Amino acid sequence: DRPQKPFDKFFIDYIGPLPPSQGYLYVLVVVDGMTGFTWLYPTKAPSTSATVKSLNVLTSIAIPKVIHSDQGAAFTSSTFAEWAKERGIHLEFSTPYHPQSSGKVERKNSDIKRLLTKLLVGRPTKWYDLLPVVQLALNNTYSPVLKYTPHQLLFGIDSNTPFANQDTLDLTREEELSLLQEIR
Amino acid sequence: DRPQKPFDKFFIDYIGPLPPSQGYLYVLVVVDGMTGFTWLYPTKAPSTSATVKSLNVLTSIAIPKVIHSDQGAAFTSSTFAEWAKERGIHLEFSTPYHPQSSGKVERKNSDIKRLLTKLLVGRPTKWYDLLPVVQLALNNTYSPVLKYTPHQLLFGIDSNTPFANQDTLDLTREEELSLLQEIR
Amino acid sequence: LDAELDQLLQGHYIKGYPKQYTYFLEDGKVKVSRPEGVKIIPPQSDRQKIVLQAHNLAHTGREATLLKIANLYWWPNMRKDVVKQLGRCQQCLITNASNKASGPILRPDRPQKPFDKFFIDYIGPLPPSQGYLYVLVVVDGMTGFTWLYPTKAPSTSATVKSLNVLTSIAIPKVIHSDQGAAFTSSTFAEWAKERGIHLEFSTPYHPQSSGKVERKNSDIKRLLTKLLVGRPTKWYDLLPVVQLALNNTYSPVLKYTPHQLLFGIDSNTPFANQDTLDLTREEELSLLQEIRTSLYHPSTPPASSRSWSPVVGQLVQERVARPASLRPRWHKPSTVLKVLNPRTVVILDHLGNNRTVSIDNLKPTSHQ
Amino acid sequence: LDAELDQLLQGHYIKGYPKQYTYFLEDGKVKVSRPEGVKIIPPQSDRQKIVLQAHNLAHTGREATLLKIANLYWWPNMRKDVVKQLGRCQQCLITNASNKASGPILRPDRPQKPFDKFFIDYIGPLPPSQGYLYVLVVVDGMTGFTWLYPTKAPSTSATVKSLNVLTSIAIPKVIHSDQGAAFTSSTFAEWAKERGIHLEFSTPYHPQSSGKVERKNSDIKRLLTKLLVGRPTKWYDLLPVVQLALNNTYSPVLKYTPHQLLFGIDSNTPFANQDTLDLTREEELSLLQEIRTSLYHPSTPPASSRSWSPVVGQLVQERVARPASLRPRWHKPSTVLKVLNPRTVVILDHLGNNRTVSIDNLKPTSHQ
DNA sequence: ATTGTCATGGAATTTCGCA
DNA sequence: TGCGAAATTCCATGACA
DNA sequence: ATTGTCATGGAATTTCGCA
DNA sequence: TGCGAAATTCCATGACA
Ligand SMILES: CCN1C[C@H](C)n2c(c(O)c3c(=O)n(Cc4ccc(F)c(Cl)c4)nc(N4CCN(C)S4(=O)=O)c32)C1=O
Ligand SMILES: CCN1C[C@H](C)n2c(c(O)c3c(=O)n(Cc4ccc(F)c(Cl)c4)nc(N4CCN(C)S4(=O)=O)c32)C1=O
Ligand SMILES: [Mg+2]
Ligand SMILES: [Mg+2]
Ligand SMILES: [Mg+2]
Ligand SMILES: [Mg+2]
Ligand SMILES: [Mg+2]
Ligand SMILES: [Mg+2]
Ligand SMILES: [N+]
Ligand SMILES: [N+]
Ligand SMILES: [Zn+2]
Ligand SMILES: [Zn+2]
Repeated sequence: DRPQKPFDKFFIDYIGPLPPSQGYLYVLVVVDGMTGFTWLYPTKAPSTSATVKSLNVLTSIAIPKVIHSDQGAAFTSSTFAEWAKERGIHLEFSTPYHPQSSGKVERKNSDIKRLLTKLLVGRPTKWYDLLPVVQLALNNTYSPVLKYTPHQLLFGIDSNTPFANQDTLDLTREEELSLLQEIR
Repeated sequence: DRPQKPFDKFFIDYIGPLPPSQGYLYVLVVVDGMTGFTWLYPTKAPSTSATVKSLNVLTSIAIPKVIHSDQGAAFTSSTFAEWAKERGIHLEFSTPYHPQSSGKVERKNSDIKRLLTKLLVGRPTKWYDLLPVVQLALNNTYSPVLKYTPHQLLFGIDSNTPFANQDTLDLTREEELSLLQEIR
Repeated sequence: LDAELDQLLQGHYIKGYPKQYTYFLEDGKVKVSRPEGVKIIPPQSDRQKIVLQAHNLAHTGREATLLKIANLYWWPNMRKDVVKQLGRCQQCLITNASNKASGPILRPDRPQKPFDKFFIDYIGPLPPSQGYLYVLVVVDGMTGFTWLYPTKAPSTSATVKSLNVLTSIAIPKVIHSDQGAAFTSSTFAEWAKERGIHLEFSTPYHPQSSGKVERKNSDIKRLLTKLLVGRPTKWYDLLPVVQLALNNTYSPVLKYTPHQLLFGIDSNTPFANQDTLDLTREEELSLLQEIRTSLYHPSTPPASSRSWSPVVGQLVQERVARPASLRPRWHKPSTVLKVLNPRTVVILDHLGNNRTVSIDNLKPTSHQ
Repeated sequence: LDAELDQLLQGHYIKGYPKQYTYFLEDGKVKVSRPEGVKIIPPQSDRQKIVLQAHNLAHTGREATLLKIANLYWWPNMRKDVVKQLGRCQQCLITNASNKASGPILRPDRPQKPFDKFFIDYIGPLPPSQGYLYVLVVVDGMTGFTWLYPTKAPSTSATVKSLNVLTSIAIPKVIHSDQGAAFTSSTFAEWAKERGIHLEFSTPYHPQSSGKVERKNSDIKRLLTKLLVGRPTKWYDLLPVVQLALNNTYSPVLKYTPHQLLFGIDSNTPFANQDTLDLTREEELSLLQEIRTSLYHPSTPPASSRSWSPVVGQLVQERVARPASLRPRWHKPSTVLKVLNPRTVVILDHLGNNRTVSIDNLKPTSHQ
């Protein structure tokens, strides 16, 4: 069996609904399996249409051999299947109610959700603009398991934005009590 | 004393009034002394102004050392004198009532008047258009005294329009009796 | 196809498939073990479709297309199949640039006499002056002597009015011009025939052919520019001055002014040459005839190392004259009917019309 | 003046006036008998005015001006006086063309890493597609990897929206661009400073300096053209396809695609290279670092025989960028302050501003 | 204060298959 | 150790407004 | 059925003045 | 029959949309 590589498998999923930001409500999350590299796309809905429009952008840069998702409607539609077939992408689904990735991807998705929650509180509506910096953070975050960031593993170089200040990622007593009075 | 040359002396004079042609009434006649070459210019009047406008065209091609004319008003005005001075042209006048050129120029001026009279009768109003061909005729007319046409003497070559049919230049019994019933 | 490939698997020899490599089956496909790695040998009946797929990714040429195919496949003489497809890609043939230079220019003989040949052209539009916008420039081929006429438009009728004034002095045998509307109209042809003047036209969109007059345009504009520095561009009243100034300017290579070549003696202009003051006009015209025949003539320059020269029956492509945005720069291929000279050809254009065309507006169609 | 010329008449010797010729008086003017004939020797106090008159007839250069003067006059070292005047004719200096070529181009080192340097530029206007008219083209210097963004205008705000999408992947150290309005605005400077990106600008009107991106523009248009043959120019929906197609096309000289230089492994595109299937990613990234440093680098070409190279304190002239009709093609002379490299200089322009300028937009001022 | 580039297809050169 | 032909490399040409 | 040209100013070469 | 400098010739460069 051959070693794992970038573009071997992309793991996709939606996050939301969120508070509106420039009329966007969801984030399509894409994480490369081997490198842990993350791409994010704002959408207006978790539809096959929004998925296709978003992945069209990403796949104009690199095409995965396999896309893996849970059995979300958007990902199981025959339109999305056509789209993948046109591009020679094999689609992969986790069994219903039993989502599975790998340790790396699970951990990365955890960070993504946590990092979003942390920056939305205090400005729940400014998140659209923050997506670029969220991604740079995620991709320049050091991997405990491998000695390298996703950036390093994707490009074979150091980044020009080292995030040498690994953040708390937790909520301060300020952010906790004012997040409980945000949706209240 | 040095031999005679083209541009040594231009002999100028007006002819008219004539029947109107495209609103023109006069012809300014210019004949180079040495070659017998003739340039013709239609004018609206025998004025210093019309002379200057016309000679400006000719002198943008070649400038004479001397202009010779009779004592016509147009040629004796101080404006015309200024014009000649600007251009380093010496002006020359024949005494009043005693016009003098040379044999060659006298003969050429004779032809010009006769050739005009011949072509105006029958179409006294179409002469403006005929000026180009009148000149080619005059300039490609063989000189009894020298073995050469003015064209040959000015350019040192044969012309592409030889006028090998030396014309009668006289009036037919048709042209005589219908010229006497033209101004009648 | 499967015929050839079967014989190969059972160890037999086929021409083009080197015997020293081991050919095998795997995943239902004939493979071979090459220094670069293991490649699939597709059946001959597959190869065309493969080359096309490789080529069509970005409409790549020989090597870039080959490098794609070589990633997965091997077969004998792959580039021949690559080149075969390139020669059949209409889109590549009409869009790609040429990479071969034209043969070295001709230096046509200077016309022998004044008035043998006139070269004419329009300059403009210029900024309006007195309501004029263009200049008709007429240049005698032998002398370089020049006439200038301001016009409101580059039209036949204005060309005709001006030439009627000019031809008052003398009628030329030939008038040479590019194919502008003013000179190609039948009204202009009639005007010319009426006077025994033969019209001779440049190959289209090749102002080098009207080089004589084109070069004088430059001097005309250059002098106009100098004279207008710091003033508004009132050029109308300057045309006469420029005409006179240029006709009386020396060409350092010739050592004569165009006026001198035309008349054999300076008129009353500043710094008039006095060298023939003691000759008779006859003696003067004799020296003039001599000067006219001994004038320096340039010769054809060395060819570039990658020039091409036209051959009867060769496929060639005419340059598109005023191509639109995102549209091909070349017409579909055509055939050289006649080779008029090494820089001029007649082509049959697929419509098919006869067209006389400059080599500079051609490329040889690639890959035959 | 009359001083010098008096001594000469009475047979005495003066430096510069060869003694072997007989100098005499006639018509109130000092004359001399030269092989070419008899010329007038004007007094020194006259000579300047004479040269000027000769020159001004048609603003002629050295030999054509001299030939006029030589018609009537002789004096020692006439050309020195001719050249003196040419160097002082503002109109000639700012209107004439240069006749010296620039020194041979630099081939700057390829940036060492992806994301070290971005080259950016606009293409357009194109025919409207989906209401878009321009394309922002961003090219990574090391890899040649390219990003395409359709815009309605070549504006800062559209540049900023696009770069925010791009820089999501990675932030470059330097962005290089020409001096178009989109990139020189302070809004764009602020956007860049905010991200630690250094802006580096081409010398003005010298797209060779943005060569990397300019060259990719060509390929972009070339591929768009091929794809649109026989169809209406609906290019908007094609940008993604073109981007992908070009980023995965081999450069025959390099033997790599820009994607390969960027990631060290093909993604799931047609004819993906399989050569590193058995390496670990680590081994792969190690081979990639090696490939990146051993890439072919071109060198500076041989100088032309008549090139010129800038020297501190030399008088030079900047090319006028968008000269009007009948207006000079060159600015008034200026002074080389610093020679940044053999192809780039800083000049002081008579206003006087400091301007960093390409040698290609300069000529050395003639006659000193 | 900055700086040309690189796809292209015939030709030239090198390598390959075989002996 | 050398041949004929295929493969690869070389590199002028031209276009990025 | 047609086809580059020629001013320009440093550099290269030739000629000139004198011996 | 030869020197130093002036004169002349050579010729790449660039622009005629
Ligand atoms: C409509 C008839 N016409 C055709 C074209 C427009 N033309 C033209 C005319 O007088 C032209 C010029 O003077 N120059 C200037 C020029 C350029 C290079 C060169 F080497 C030389 Cl001796 C001159 N260019 C022209 N051209 C624009 C580009 N090409 C399309 S083009 O044909 O080469 C041109 C016409 O009258
Ligand atoms: C307004 C800021 N600008 C300045 C000019 C308009 N420019 C430009 C830009 O992108 C450009 C180009 O791509 N090309 C094409 C090109 C031509 C030759 C060449 F070698 C390469 Cl590499 C490219 N030409 C441009 N130029 C027109 C003529 N010159 C005035 S120019 O500057 O050379 C140009 C800008 O954005
Ligand atoms: Mg889900
Ligand atoms: Mg009278
Ligand atoms: Mg024209
Ligand atoms: Mg023209
Ligand atoms: Mg630009
Ligand atoms: Mg550009
Ligand atoms: N010829
Ligand atoms: N460099
Ligand atoms: Zn193609
Ligand atoms: Zn001047």
